[PDB]
Amino acid sequence: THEPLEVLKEETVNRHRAIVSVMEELAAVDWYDQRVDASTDPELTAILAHNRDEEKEHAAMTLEWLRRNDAKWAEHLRTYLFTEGPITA
Amino acid sequence: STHEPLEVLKEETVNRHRAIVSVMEELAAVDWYDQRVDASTDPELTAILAHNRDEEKEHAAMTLEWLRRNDAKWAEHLRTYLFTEGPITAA
Amino acid sequence: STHEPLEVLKEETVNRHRAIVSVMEELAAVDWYDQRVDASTDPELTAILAHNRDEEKEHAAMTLEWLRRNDAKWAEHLRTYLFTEGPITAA
Amino acid sequence: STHEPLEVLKEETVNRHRAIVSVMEELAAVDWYDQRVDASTDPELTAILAHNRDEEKEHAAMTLEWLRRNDAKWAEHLRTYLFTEGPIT
Amino acid sequence: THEPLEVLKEETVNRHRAIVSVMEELAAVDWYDQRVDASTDPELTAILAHNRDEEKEHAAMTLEWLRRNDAKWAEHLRTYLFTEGPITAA
Amino acid sequence: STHEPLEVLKEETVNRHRAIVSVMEELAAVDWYDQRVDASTDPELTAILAHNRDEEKEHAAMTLEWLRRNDAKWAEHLRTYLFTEGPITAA
Amino acid sequence: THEPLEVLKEETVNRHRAIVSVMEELAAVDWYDQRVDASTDPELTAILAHNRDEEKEHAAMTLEWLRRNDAKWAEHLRTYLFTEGPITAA
Amino acid sequence: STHEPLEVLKEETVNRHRAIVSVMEELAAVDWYDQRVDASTDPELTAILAHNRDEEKEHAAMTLEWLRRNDAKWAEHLRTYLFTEGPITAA
Amino acid sequence: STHEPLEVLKEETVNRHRAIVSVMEELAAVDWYDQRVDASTDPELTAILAHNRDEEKEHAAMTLEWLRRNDAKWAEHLRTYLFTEGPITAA
Amino acid sequence: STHEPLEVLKEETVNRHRAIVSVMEELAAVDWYDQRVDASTDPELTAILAHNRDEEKEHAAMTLEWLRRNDAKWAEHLRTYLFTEGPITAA
Ligand SMILES: [Ca+2]
Ligand SMILES: [Ca+2]
Ligand SMILES: [Ca+2]
Ligand SMILES: [Ca+2]
Ligand SMILES: [Ca+2]
Ligand SMILES: [Ca+2]
Ligand SMILES: [Ca+2]
Ligand SMILES: [Ca+2]
Ligand SMILES: [Fe+3]
Ligand SMILES: [Fe+3]
Ligand SMILES: [Fe+3]
Ligand SMILES: [Fe+3]
Ligand SMILES: [Fe+3]
Ligand SMILES: [Fe+3]
Ligand SMILES: [Fe+3]
Ligand SMILES: [Fe+3]
Ligand SMILES: [Fe+3]
Ligand SMILES: [Fe+3]
Repeated sequence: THEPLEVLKEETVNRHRAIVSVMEELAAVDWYDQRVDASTDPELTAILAHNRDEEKEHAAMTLEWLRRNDAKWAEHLRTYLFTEGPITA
Repeated sequence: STHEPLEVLKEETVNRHRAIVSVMEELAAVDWYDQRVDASTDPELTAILAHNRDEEKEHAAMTLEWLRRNDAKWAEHLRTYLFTEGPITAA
Repeated sequence: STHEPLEVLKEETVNRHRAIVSVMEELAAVDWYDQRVDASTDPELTAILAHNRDEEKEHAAMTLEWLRRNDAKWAEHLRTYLFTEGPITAA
Repeated sequence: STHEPLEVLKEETVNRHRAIVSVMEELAAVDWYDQRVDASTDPELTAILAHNRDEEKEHAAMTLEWLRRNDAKWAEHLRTYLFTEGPIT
Repeated sequence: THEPLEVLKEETVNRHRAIVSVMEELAAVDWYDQRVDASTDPELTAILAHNRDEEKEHAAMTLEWLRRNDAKWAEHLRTYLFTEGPITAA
Repeated sequence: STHEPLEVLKEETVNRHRAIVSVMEELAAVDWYDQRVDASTDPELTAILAHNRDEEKEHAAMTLEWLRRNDAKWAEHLRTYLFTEGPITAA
Repeated sequence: THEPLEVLKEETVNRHRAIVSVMEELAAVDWYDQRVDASTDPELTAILAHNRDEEKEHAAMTLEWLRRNDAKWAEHLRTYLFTEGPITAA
Repeated sequence: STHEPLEVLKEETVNRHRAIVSVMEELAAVDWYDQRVDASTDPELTAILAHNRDEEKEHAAMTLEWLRRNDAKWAEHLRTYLFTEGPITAA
Repeated sequence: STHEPLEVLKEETVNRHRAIVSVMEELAAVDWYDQRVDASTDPELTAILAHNRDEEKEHAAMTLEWLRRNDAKWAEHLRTYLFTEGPITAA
Repeated sequence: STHEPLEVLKEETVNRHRAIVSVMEELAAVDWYDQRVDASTDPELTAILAHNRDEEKEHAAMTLEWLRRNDAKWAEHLRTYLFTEGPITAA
C-alpha cells in the first residue's frame, strides 16, 4: 500500500487486495498468451493455454466481488459490459 | 514491452496485450487514488482524487468490454460471474 | 511512498506529494496511451485508448491547478510560461 | 524508453513522449527536494535544496507549455482549470 | 531472456518459458495465501483461497512438463518428492 | 518481504512464504545458468555454470518436498501430475 | 536510507540527502542530453538544453556543500578538479 | 543483460560478465538463505535452507576462482588479501 | 542502457553518458558505505567499509574532472561554486 | 534493506549481510566499468574507467577476506577452490 494502514479504511484495504489480485491475473493472462504464441513444444503450449484461460476465471470472480462492494464499479461495469455498438458511447 | 519477440506474436495477441496492460494501469490508478482519498487531509484535493478515481473505473470498464468482445474465454468467464447473486465461488 | 519518514514531514508537504505523484501517473498514462494509439491495429480499441488518453490530461490539469493554488512557486512559474506566445525560453 | 517500437510511432508522438517524461522527472525532483527540505537539519543544505526545487518547477512549466502548444487536448484541458477561481471539480 | 535468442537452443528457450511460468504461479500462491490470512471479508477470502489452490495445480502441471523434458529435473524430483525421513539425507 | 503485515499472518503462512520464495530463486537461477551455459564461449566457465545449474534443481526439489509435506493442496496437486504418463492437462 | 535511522548520525543522513540529490541531477543531465540529440522539434530542444545546463548548476551547488562538510570529499576534489594532464597521474 | 551493445564488447569481457553476475546471484542467495535460517520457525525447513545456503557459497567460490584465472587484477588483488593475517586494510 | 537509440546519439554524448552514470554509481557507493560504517558493529568490517568509501570519492572526483574538461557547462558551473566561501546560493 | 525483520536476525547475520551486499556492489561496478572500457571511444575516459575498475576488485577482495575470516563455510569453500590449478569442477 501507498499510504499507512492506520489511515486507510477497512473497505479500502479489502478492495486493494481485490484490485491487485485482478492486476496479477491480467498480467498472467497476457504473459501466458504471449508464451502460447512463441512456444515450440505443443505439450507445453497446451499447459500454458489451459492455465491462461483459468486466470481469466480468477479475474472474473474477483471483478464480481469488486462490483458488489463498490457502487461506482457497479455503475460503470453495468454501463459497458455485455453491450453492442461503439463502446465510447 | 512484450515478453516474446513481436515477430512470433500474432497481431491479435499484441492488441489484446495493449488492452490488458491498459486495464492493469487503470486498476492501479483506482487503488492508488482510493488510498490517497482516505489519507488526504485537504478537502479540495480529496474531491479531485475521488473524481479521478471513479473515472479510472470507467476507463477500465470500457477497455474490459473491448477485451470481452475480442476474446472468447474472457466473454465466457465474465458471463458466468458478473451481475450474479449468491456465493461467487458457487456460480 | 515518501522518501523521508512521515514523522518529519509537514502535513502540507505530504498532501503536495499526493498531488505531484498523481500528476506523474497521469502523465505516464497519457504517454502510454498515445503510443498504443499509434501502434494499435484495431480501430475500436484505438478509439477507446484515445478517449482514455485525453481524459488523463483532464485529470492532470485539475491536479495541476490544485498545485498552483497551494504552492507559490508553482503559481509564479506556471503564470510566466503557460498560454504565452513566442519562444518559451524567452518568457 | 518507448513502449511501442519506434517504427510504428509518428515523429510527433515521440517528441511528446520526450516532453512528457521530462515533466515527470521534474515533478519527481520537486517532490524529492521538498521532502528533503522538511527533513534536513542543516540550514545551508536546506537553502540549496529549496533553490533547486523551485527551479525544477520552472523546468516543468516550460515543458508543459510546449505540450500545450503541440497537443490540442492538453490546451483544452489546461485552459479549463488553470488560473481559475472556484471549486476545481 | 538474459542471452540473445540467436545463441539459445529452442529447447532451452522452451524450458525458460516453463520455468518462469512456475515462478509466477509460485508468487501467486504466496500472494494469495497472505491475502487469505489478512482479508476481513468472507466472500473475498473464499475467492482468494479458491484461486490460491488452483495456482498450485498450474504449477504442478508445468513442473511435470519440466520433469519430462529435463533429465536432471527428473533425477532430483525422483530423489526427493514423496519421501519420508529427513529431506536433507535422501 | 511479505505482502501483508506479519501481525496477521499465521506462522505456517510465513514459513511457506520462506520456502516458496526460495524455490522461485532456485528456479530463476536454473534458467539464468542454462542460458549462460548455451551462450558461453569458454568451456571451463560452462562446466561451472552447468554444475551449479543442476545443483539448483536439487535445492528446488528439496524445498518443494517440504512444501508437499506441509500443505495438503500441494500434496494433492503434486500427487496428481508428477510422475505421470499421457496428456498433462488431463491427469 | 539502507540502515535504520536510529543508528545513523545526523551528519551522515544530511550527507545522504545531498549525495542522492547530486545523483538525481546527474541522471537528469544525462537524460536531457540524450533527448537533445534525438529531438526533432527545435522549440523542444531549446527547452531541454536550457533545463540540462541548469541541472549542472544544481549538482555543482550541492557538491560544494559536500566539499565543505566532508574532509575526504574536500581532499579528493582538490586533487583532481581544475587540473591539467593525465587525470590518473594527479 | 549487458549495459553496452554486444558488438563493441570483446568475447572475454562478456564471459567475465557471465561469471560476475553469477557470483552476485550466488552472494544474494547466501544472504537471503542466511536471514531465513535465523527467522524460520520450522526446524525441517531451516535444515534445508542452511544446506542450500552453504552450497551457494561453494558455487560462488568456484566461479570466483574462474575469474581469478581469467583476469590479472583479480589474481593480484585476491592474492594480496585472501588468507592473510593482520588488519585487512594494511595488507 | 541509453534512453534514445544509439544511431541518433553523437559519440561525445554517449561518452558523457558513460562518465555520468559512473559518477552516479560512485556517489551511491559512498552513501551506501557511509551508512554501513555508522551501523556496523564489527570494527574490522567498519575499517574496510570506510576505506572503500573514501576511495569511491576519489573515483568520483576523477570522473567529474573528465566531465569538466569535456563539457562547457560543467566547467562553468563547477568553477562558480567549488572551493568558494560564503552562502553557496550567492556565488 | 534486510529480507527479514531486524528483530529476529542475529548481529553476526546482519554484519555478514553488510559485507555480502558490499561485495555484490563491487562486482557490479567491476562489470559495468569493464564494459564501458571496451565501448569507450575516448582514451582519457577509458584510462579512468580502467583505473577505477581495478580498484573495485581490490575493494571486493578486502571485503571477501572479511567474510572468509567471519564465516566458517566461506572459509572452507574458498580454501578448496581459490588459488588452485587443476580443473575447478574437480575440487
Ligand atoms: Ca507459434
Ligand atoms: Ca514435448
Ligand atoms: Ca506552507
Ligand atoms: Ca524541518
Ligand atoms: Ca539560477
Ligand atoms: Ca547463520
Ligand atoms: Ca588502493
Ligand atoms: Ca598451487
Ligand atoms: Fe490465477
Ligand atoms: Fe485512466
Ligand atoms: Fe487518470
Ligand atoms: Fe530540472
Ligand atoms: Fe495461475
Ligand atoms: Fe541454490
Ligand atoms: Fe535539478
Ligand atoms: Fe547457487
Ligand atoms: Fe568506485
Ligand atoms: Fe568500490
